[PDB]
Amino acid sequence: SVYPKALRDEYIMSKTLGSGAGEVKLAFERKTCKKVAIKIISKNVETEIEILKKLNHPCIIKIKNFFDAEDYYIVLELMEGGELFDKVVGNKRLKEATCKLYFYQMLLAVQYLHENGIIHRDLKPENVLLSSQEEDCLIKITDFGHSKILGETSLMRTLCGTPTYLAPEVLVSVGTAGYNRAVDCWSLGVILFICLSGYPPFSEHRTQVSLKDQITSGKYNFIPEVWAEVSEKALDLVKKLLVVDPKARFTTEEALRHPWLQDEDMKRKFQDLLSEENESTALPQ
Amino acid sequence: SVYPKALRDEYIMSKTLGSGAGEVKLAFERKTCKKVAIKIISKNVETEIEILKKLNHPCIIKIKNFFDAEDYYIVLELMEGGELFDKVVGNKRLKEATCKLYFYQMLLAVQYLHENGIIHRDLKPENVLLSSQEEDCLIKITDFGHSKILGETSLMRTLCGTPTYLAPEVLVSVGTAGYNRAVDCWSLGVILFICLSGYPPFSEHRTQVSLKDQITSGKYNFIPEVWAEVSEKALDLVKKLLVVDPKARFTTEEALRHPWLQDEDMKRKFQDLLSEENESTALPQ
Ligand SMILES: C/C(=N\NC(=N)N)c1ccc(NC(=O)c2cc3cccc([N+](=O)[O-])c3[nH]2)cc1
Ligand SMILES: C/C(=N\NC(=N)N)c1ccc(NC(=O)c2cc3cccc([N+](=O)[O-])c3[nH]2)cc1
Ligand SMILES: [Mg+2]
Ligand SMILES: [Mg+2]
Repeated sequence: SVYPKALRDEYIMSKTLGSGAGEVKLAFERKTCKKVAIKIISKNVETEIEILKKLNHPCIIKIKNFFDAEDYYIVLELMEGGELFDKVVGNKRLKEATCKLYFYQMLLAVQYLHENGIIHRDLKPENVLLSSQEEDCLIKITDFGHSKILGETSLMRTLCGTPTYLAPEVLVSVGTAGYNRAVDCWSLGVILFICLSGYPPFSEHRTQVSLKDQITSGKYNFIPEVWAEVSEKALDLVKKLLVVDPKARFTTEEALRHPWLQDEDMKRKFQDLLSEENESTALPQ
Repeated sequence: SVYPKALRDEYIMSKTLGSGAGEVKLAFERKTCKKVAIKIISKNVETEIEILKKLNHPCIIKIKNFFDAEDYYIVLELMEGGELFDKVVGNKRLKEATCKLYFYQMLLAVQYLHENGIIHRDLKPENVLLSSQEEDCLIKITDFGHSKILGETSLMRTLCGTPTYLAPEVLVSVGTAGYNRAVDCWSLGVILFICLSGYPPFSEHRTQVSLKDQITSGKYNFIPEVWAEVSEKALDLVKKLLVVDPKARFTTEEALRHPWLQDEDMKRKFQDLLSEENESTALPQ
């Protein structure tokens, strides 16, 4: 095949940066001669695009352009650090400090999603991009292919009338409705676990308990020797996110107020990284 | 206000037949001089229309025309018998035979919906229309405003991968997923109860138990004197439909195989009514 003409008109395509199940290419925008990343999706991408066009957060990827052709082409800012996945694969592990910097940003991103009525639903190291190859860098969450937009539910509409003809299971669902965002907090819990320890909390490696039973019981694989070097505060947060009951699970707000994230140096590094990214116009006064 | 010009072009509007929360008018189609009903909905109606345009069953209302103007206008076949509601209101009750004829048709309709991946979600006497003012008549289910189209779920897509990062509540939901159609079977249960007895199974009339607790416990209001005259087979079916566990609840197939509906005279009256409705072209042989 060839790249679509409208893409070629605006961009020169270059080397592969990565591969999804999917592919990411380096490209140069002709107008500016600056590097961009182009995600190719083989044929609800257009509504993922609409979601991402309306979100404005430094820790969420921004769409620069979009082409709907033989395949989809999504142009975004280059994230030269690549995926978080590559930093944690093969039992590699990040310093606890670097974990905290990254995780803080993930929480800010996800908090902003949930405030804006969006649930991501596929948070994982593959979908966290690093702005640079330096350890202290900005991260951005990507891939909104599984995301969902919260709004008025069928349930809410049902509850407006009298339940003369309404099934008991609908009434029972009221106790737990409206906590779908908590699935993101679980995933974040799993991400943090992996970042701090270099291994997954739930996996079929050297165990006879099924992955499903591990997850539904909440019984993560704790190896103390790996964790000895990790703070108690870090592990405490992990434990409040990997809570099986979604109504009891920490929200992003609760996580951000956790002792582990009350870290003024970390928050300085983040603010410094932000201003560094920014290329501001002159301002009055 | 005035009726839209495109409606006026094709139809002469006449008297009110009824009122929703909503209104139904008598109209005459100019081309044929024949009577039609026009439902007015003050401003997902257009997709309700698309659902009803693709369904083809004698016990489901057919759309003849549609106008999307200041309000929505939906043209359909006249159902001169009106709503089932009016036959059961004020503790009026139908002969058990008439209940069976009507209910059989409701089951056929709902069975056809569920076969076609549609759940109605608002089955009630108000949404059952009678073709004539005779007791032995055809019925049609109407009002697909709350309906939902079944198809590949997010759940199914989630289960295709590995649940490394997946929340326990999603895995727990697998046990009960795919039974949303059972809400229609519950409602049918409530409709049948009302038809046979002339009173609602669950209501706040002369009780201290909340409507919600009545429904979730499945503890319907049984008044034996009202029921003495009703068969045991009729009440048995009622009980298999008003089953609180949606996985145990009778499906439309199970209901149709129930002893109460193994009634050859009833099924003859229905077939006779069908052929009577029909105005067939000549056929080879
Ligand atoms: C929106 C989206 N996917 N949406 C979807 N699959 N439905 C999406 C998914 C992944 C990305 N990934 C990248 O931009 C991305 C991956 C990568 C790896 C090494 C190096 C770079 N880089 O930019 O230098 C990379 N960028 C970008 C967008
Ligand atoms: C599709 C629909 N509603 N959809 C919605 N509200 N979202 C809908 C709702 C109700 C009806 N009702 C009738 O056609 C209808 C009600 C009625 C009462 C006395 C007499 C007649 N009649 O036709 O002689 C009646 N027809 C027809 C359509
Ligand atoms: Mg994905
Ligand atoms: Mg309705």
